[PDB]
Amino acid sequence: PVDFTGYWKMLVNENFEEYLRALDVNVALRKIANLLKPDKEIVQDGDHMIIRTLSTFRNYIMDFQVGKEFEEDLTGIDDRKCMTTVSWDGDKLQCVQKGEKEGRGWTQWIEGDELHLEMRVEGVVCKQVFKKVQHHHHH
Ligand SMILES: COc1ccc(S(=O)(=O)N2CCC(O)(CO)CC2)c2c1CCCC2
Repeated sequence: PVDFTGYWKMLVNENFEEYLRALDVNVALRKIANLLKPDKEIVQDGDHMIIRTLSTFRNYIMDFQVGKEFEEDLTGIDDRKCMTTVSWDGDKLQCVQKGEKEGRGWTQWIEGDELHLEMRVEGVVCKQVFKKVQHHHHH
């Protein structure tokens, strides 16, 4: 069984500017966000999953029950809210974010020491890869 618990450091962030543009993030804020290399701190506790995206600019925290649709507040990302469901798809974790934007969601999986995160909106695809790490720092 797949367990995402751990601390993960960003290695690559591919096509993030177009993903942000598709979310209508303003130009000045895209400049800031494109420089960020956030960590992921994940705790999988039964079906309760916490995914913290940690950066020097701000943190974005997801805290949900797998399988249960919830109102996700993305105010700090693109000023939207979505009805979001995160579910298992075999060994992958799928997120569908229903809202104003078509085809918004993400897929997360592990390969070896890598956390893979593919983020999608309106036919744009952004791919991030993080490496599992062990030196922890307070947040
Ligand atoms: C404008 O500032 C942002 C825009 C997008 C992202 S982000 O795309 O890395 N981010 C994590 C993945 C997801 O949760 C997927 O829905 C969206 C939010 C983030 C920020 C600022 C701080 C942390 C991350």
